[PDB]
Amino acid sequence: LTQPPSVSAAPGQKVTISCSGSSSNIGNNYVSWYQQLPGTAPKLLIYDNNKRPSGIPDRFSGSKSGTSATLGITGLQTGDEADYYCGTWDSSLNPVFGGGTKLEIKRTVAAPSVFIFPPSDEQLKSGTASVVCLLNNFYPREAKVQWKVDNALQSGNSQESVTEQDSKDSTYSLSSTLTLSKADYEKHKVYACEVTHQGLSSPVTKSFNRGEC
Amino acid sequence: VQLQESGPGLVKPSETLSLTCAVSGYSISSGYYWGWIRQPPGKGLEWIGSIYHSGSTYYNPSLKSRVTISVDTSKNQFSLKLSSVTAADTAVYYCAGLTNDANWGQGTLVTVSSASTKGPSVFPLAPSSGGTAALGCLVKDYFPEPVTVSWNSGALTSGVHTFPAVLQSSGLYSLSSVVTVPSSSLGTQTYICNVNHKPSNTKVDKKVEPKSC
Repeated sequence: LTQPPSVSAAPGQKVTISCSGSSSNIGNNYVSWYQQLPGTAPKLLIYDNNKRPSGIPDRFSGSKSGTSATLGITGLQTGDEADYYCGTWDSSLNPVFGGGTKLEIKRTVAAPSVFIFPPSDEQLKSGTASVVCLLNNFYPREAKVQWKVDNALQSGNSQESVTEQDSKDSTYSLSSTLTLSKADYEKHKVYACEVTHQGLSSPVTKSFNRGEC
Repeated sequence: VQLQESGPGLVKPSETLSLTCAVSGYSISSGYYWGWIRQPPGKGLEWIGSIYHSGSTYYNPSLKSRVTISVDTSKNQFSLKLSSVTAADTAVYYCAGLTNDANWGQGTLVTVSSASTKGPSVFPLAPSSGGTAALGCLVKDYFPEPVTVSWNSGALTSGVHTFPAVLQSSGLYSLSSVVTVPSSSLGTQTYICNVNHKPSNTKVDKKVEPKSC
């Protein structure tokens, strides 16, 4: 069972997600479809190729043709962002699943709001300094964070992670953490995060001087 | 009807993974089939095995020599044992069962690793510096995943972003959780992050207060 890694469209539009199998799985057997919102279990949308369980709205539909099956989603809304899986039974009548398709809602561009956080005194006392730069509610996902410490570009000592699209406004957020030892943190004054994003006419920098807070 | 997995979050290589699925709101004896499916982080769904009302079991042939599924009618639960585990068995494990539409549990992450459990330290991301302020908690140096973070005991959900954890070069995870709130609230509204690292039985309620700058 193969499905594409991702699909995307604007709110109010339709997408289809196709599941390509073989004569001995989809070709002989019923197909089910599942929605997996981030952090939750798969939820059944369609069973027996085209049947909707109670409480699934008719924005979702399924069909099967030969060795392939297709889920349609009309009226796309914020909160449809999820991983969508097809499931069927194999030649042994055992469950098998497709690899998942991630649905992205194509909303309008939104520049991030940027915040910088010095390490807490509590953490410093323990010997480490985490400096955090937050990029809040932006779209699309592409964004670049550059750390500078007294104008020295930091390369390799930061890690970042990004949320899934938000269930209320379809944006992303990103958190970047710069790690220094306590002794190194106390060697420098100016800690700066510079953010590049299509929504910003030029890069935005948030910075603090060590010891002013 | 509620299904809930339970079991250790960490198993050592070569040892046996044991999970249980507590069924509530429904008599375990009445269920048509019960089964287990797993999902490696970032990957798709893999069926493990099923058991029918009769006691007859069917297992994934690639796992069959290591899998045991059984039901205890008296505890109203069913179980999964997977022997000789390796890092390949790190996954979220889901129990499911049919009572047309299977009930799924919420899943439980099992990490197979020779590293040991370590509880987090919780540090504030204190607000400071457009009428909006950002604040949060840094949940640092824990193993294995996951941690859960709520705000104000669940009363504060709007504007919260809890980021994917990052695996640090130390072998330990770090996670940040942030929220944006009205700047005018910072003097009067208490903000507490509720952190719960179940693998280490570590629960922390941390007040996040504005720093003095």
